[PDB]
Amino acid sequence: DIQMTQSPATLSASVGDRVTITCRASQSISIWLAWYQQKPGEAPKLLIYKASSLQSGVPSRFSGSASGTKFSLTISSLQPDDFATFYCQQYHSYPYTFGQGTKLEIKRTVAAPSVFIFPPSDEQLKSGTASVVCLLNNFYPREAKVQWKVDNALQSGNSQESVTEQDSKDSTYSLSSTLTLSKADYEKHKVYACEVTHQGLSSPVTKSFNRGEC
Amino acid sequence: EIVLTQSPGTLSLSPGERVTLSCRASQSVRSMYLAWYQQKPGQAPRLLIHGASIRATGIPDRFSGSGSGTDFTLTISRLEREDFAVYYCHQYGSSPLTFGGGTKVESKRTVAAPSVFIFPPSDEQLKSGTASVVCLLNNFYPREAKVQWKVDNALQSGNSQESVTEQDSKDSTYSLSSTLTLSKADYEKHKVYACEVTHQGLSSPVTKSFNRGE
Amino acid sequence: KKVIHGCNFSSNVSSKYTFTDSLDISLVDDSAHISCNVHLSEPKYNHLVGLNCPGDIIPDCFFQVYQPESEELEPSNIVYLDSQINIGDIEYYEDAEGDDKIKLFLIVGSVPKTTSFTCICKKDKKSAYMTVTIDSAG
Amino acid sequence: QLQLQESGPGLVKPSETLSLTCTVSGGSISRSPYYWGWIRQPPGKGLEWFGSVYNNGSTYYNPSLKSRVTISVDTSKNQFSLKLSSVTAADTALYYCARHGGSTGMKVVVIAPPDYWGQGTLVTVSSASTKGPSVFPLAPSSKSTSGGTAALGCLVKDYFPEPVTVSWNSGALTSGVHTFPAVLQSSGLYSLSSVVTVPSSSLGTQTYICNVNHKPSNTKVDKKVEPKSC
Amino acid sequence: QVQLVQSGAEVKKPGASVKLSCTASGYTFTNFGITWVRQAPGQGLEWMAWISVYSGDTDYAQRFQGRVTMTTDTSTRTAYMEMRSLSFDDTAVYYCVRGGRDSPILGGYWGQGTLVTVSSASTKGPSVFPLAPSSKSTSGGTAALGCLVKDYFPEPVTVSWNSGALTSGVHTFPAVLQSSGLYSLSSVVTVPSSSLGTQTYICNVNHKPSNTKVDKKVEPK
Ligand SMILES: *[C@@H]1O[C@H](CO)[C@@H](O)[C@H](O)[C@H]1NC(C)=O
Repeated sequence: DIQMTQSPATLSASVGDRVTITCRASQSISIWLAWYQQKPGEAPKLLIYKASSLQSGVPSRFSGSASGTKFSLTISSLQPDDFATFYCQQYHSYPYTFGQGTKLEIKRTVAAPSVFIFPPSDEQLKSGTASVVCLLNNFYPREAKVQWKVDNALQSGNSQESVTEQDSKDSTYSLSSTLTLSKADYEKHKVYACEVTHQGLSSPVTKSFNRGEC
Repeated sequence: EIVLTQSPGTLSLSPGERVTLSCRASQSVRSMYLAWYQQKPGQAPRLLIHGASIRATGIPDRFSGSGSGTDFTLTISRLEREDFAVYYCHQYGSSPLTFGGGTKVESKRTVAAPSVFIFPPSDEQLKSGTASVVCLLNNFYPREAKVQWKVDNALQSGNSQESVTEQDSKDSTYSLSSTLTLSKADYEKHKVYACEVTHQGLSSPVTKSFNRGE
Repeated sequence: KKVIHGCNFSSNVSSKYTFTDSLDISLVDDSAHISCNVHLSEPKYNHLVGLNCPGDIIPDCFFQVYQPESEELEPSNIVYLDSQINIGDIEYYEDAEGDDKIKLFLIVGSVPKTTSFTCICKKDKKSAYMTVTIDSAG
Repeated sequence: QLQLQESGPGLVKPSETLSLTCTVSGGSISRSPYYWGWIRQPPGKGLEWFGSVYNNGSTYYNPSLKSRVTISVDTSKNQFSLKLSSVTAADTALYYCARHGGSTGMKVVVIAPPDYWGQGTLVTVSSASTKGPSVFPLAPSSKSTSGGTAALGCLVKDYFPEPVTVSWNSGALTSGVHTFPAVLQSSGLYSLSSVVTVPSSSLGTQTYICNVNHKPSNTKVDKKVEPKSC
Repeated sequence: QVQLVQSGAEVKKPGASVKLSCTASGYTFTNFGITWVRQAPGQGLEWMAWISVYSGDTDYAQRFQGRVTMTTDTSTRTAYMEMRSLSFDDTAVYYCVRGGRDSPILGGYWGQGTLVTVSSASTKGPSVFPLAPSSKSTSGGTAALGCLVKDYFPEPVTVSWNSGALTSGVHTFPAVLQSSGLYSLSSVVTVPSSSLGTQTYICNVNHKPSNTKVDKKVEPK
């Protein structure tokens, strides 16, 4: 098999930067090298074929070049919607082989999260369960600490977090933290508090509610 | 012999603009045996196109070649700053092998008149028996400029040499240095040493002069 | 119809020739490339070898062809077909049927050493390679 | 206007055979000189080529798959299929069908990179059973409001396997939507949320409905999210 | 990776001979030719000669017939070009390119080039004279000053200012060849007129062919 060595594994750069991704093959693949861009939730999209020809509709800031066995993909000035994982692939011979991928991260300015809280729905309580959702919206950088307090008692082991990929327009993240209790435990407490620490906040903030008030 | 004529000798544009270079042969080139080369100062030529339209290996998409018979064209769809260079066409269909005279693709900016400075010879050089008078044209555009030396309002000829810098990568200007070399006896004989400069930025030819000893 | 041992990359079958190998280059997109490979293996030959291309032919086949190499084919890969097969009596033929360009040669007798050569059919942004290998006896 | 569309179940038990079909439209397989292949992407990892089939029925397999891959083509239905035998948890992956070329060394062959891809289908290898999700509203309120902006959403809880799809107002509302990666709960069931930020002034005039589809369970839920006046 | 590496720069007296070498790697040397192209200073590209390593056939541009000859050593994959009776218009950069096996062709596999300089001069360090800032070298709020690096051989000289601390506004000009055969070069810098009485300016001139290092202070008036 022909092995494809793609470099680097991750790439961090700001908007307007020039970025270069390289791919080296373990033997001659001629110029039959493709570059793919895979945005979140999408199939890989063909950008460049024969090492240097742009697919129809690909922006001019994308370009490819070769050097026998060493291939390059260059974005001349990064844009936010360039966020994706990039893959090289030789299509010279079977089996097709892909590079390991380059995950492109967009650096940008700090942005505090918008912090919102959602009590459990009444319909969920009927089924016997209570989920409380804390939302951190459109922040940067990714590092954020979200804790739960119930009647001023710090929670552990009953919450789960999930974070989106960088937004294609403003390169921010969003995070959701879900605190899950039984209906019985939920109705024994009043104050449900989401505690949020983020570099964009001048002080750690509390978003909370009293059960049943709204 | 197949004479290749490239016109014009100099093309001036800004990044992002389309470049179209021409190469005309004195007779048809056999079987589109025509190549295009790029050369930057101090480097070997780089093959861009062969067979009139085949992009060479590792050359970005934005370069394309076309034409047949006596008329060939190299196109750069969106010029990038690294593309400013001299471009040669070349035919290999008939012996002897021939090259075009070259077209310089150059960075275009607003017209800038030269700053003109004159330096009389140094006391240390005069002790050696020679006098070199230096006149400097600094940071002008375009490159076309004419320098005339006048000694006591007598136009000099055959006793001066000049040299021009490559285009500055930051401000796209040029600078020119012109040395007038006289014997010391001839330097003491005369009084007014004048450097007359003609440039598109100057409405009238400008003279910078000094009196020997003042 | 004359039998041409070679590659037909056009959309029409010739009223004069029939080609052993065929791939309509109009059926593939710009990101595609065609590789068409012909192998002659006889003690002595009496064969028409050629190409049917709806575009440009690179190089000046079959007067000149590319000597194959593990590198991208380049001007310095151009050779005379005479020197590549190393027999002196090669007849060359050319024809045209519409925008289809037909180039042929005739090889008669034995070949001293097994050799291969490539010719390119370029149609706009697409390219098709014809590679012929001709065996020596044995 | 060539289009590739994968189909096949999202859940398979270990040691069973994974089966998927790709339906081609906008062109005919039997008239094409291309090859019809399968590529997979296990969650969070790279791309691996499984194999391909020509319209004659000739097949080409990645030897690293150790004959576990079988590919078929049906030109009368414009379909081609993938069978992967004795799956393990390592075969949980996103599977793509694609059009591409052949291999250098073939006599007369198109050499081309995968250009038309299917959307990808997720197959999960597990002994657990399918379960449809419950959809709960995340109602907007003063506690989800900032300036003239209000956040709302839907909580999609307790389903298996992945994935679910969430749209808002049948696709008419896309700006400001955040559908978070699912999290595997302690129960072995997944849970996620999808939220959207909208003008506060619109809460009394514009209806907001999340459309939740869980294909493995054949469940479709539309949940209107009712704003709270508090 | 096809690669041609050429021999180093040469300085030769008029009437002498020079033998240029071009060493190949990354391909079968004996399956191709070698094509020679020359570029006179500031001029265009000129085809010069061709040799087939496969057959030993050659071709020369009519201007160089008889005066230029070629040969190879296949065990070291080196092609040679010998020029007899060098004159001053043989000063140029000479490039080797991988060529066609059967006829004169070249492509994109170029050597880095070999500069041949034909000169009756001998190695000599430069004299460094100041280009002192005066009222005749002011253009508004800025002043020009420099160093005249005169009468050296061969190329190159390097010039810095304040040991590299002063880079902005520096123009070091290409050298010109005087009738004497010695080179002379100018290096200037524009600085604020505000700094003339207060800031010191030194050019650092280095001519490594003669191991001449000269630091020259340039003061006003
Ligand atoms: C189609 O199948 C035949 C076998 O019946 C095979 O010989 C031929 O090469 C195949 N066509 C291709 C690979 O294009």
